[PDB]
Amino acid sequence: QVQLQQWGAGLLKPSETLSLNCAVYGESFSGYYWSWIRQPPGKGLEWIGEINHSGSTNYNPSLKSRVTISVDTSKNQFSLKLSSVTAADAAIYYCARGYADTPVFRRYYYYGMDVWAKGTTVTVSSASTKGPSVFPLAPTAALGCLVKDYFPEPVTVSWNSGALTSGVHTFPAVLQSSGLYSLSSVVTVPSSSLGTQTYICNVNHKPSNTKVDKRVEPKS
Amino acid sequence: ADIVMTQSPLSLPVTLGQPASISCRSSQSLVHSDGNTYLNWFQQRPGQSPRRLIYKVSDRDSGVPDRFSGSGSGTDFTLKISRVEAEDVGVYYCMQGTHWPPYTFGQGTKVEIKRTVAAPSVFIFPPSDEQLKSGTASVVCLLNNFYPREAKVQWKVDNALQSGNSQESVTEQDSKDSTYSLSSTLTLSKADYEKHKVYACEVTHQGLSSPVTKSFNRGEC
Repeated sequence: QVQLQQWGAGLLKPSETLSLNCAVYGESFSGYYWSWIRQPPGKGLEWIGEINHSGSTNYNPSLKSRVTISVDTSKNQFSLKLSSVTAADAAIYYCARGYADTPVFRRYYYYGMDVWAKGTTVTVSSASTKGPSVFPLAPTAALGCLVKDYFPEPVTVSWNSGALTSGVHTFPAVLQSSGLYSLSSVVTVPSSSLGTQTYICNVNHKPSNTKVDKRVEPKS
Repeated sequence: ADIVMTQSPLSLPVTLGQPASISCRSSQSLVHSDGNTYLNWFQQRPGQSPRRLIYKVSDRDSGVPDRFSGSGSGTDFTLKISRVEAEDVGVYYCMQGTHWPPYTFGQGTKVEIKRTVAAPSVFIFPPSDEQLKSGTASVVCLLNNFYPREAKVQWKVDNALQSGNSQESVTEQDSKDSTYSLSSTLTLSKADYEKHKVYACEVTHQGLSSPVTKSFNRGEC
């Protein structure tokens, strides 16, 4: 069974060149095309291009001017470069084994986008790393924590150091116009316990070494 | 020009143990000159890569459960699940490999669990004093554990309808109760925030006979 291993930098800034690579293990490097495909946030799949061991290529016409796909047969590896990136290029990128590269094998052999690597999430932004601010959402009652203005993903949120899990909803981050992310984590709790139970959200943002515990209680 | 692949429906509520089917239509014939019809079906889960399930219309990939089957011809195709299991939720794509470059995909069909209608519990949260003294106000409206997913949230500030200044986020369907939750965030400058009194979040949902409203008055509790 063909396995694919994928690596490359997923965080970059506008105008820079995206550079991803994949390595093939488990079967021959010959006989099929090796391809790149992407998936923009909350949208479908877009085939980018392909190459085979002999270096013949096919490219998506909408991207041909900015895409270069290359191969290195001695290591059984192939690569993608996408220049002048912009926000529109933001997506999860996958390398994948395509179709057989000759007509007779293409007609009878099962190959065709049947093996996929793990995806690399690509973000294209001018933003610099910034830890989040954590604000309370004061109070079946509901309460939570607003985790605002951080970069890049991800943050993690727990409640009472993991001891509270039931009824927790931690929402997907939205990317704000400032280019920074924001999210809320909420939990529903019995109103009768509000005065005798302590609720703390634990917020971690690794790139900025941010570790915040914010206690959330009723106001005045 | 690209071959346009059109899937329907966009979202399919399914019932465990019952059949499901989804449609894929191409803008022109997928019959290749070599006689094959290169139409593939994929399943994708959140956080995971696409997994090919069916190829050349009806060939089933190795290790793929036989409750999946593919059929159709020319420009009209169908993926069928004979008896839906919980792990079959996710997004399904079709893909044509007859005309290239480029290969092209459908825009996906979301498969989710059907359940009885459930109205959202609605909560509104005023900005914190901490946030306010930093020059910005975030007002948050929460819709908790509702179904179906469709819901409308409108912000009214002193009865003036807002638009362009809020953002929503929605959780994945709950694995245990099959509901969704939703948060809507209204963002205002501290200045604009203090120019008004009544902050209200109005929720429309199938489970609510009439729109439910939650509000607060700035500076009062």
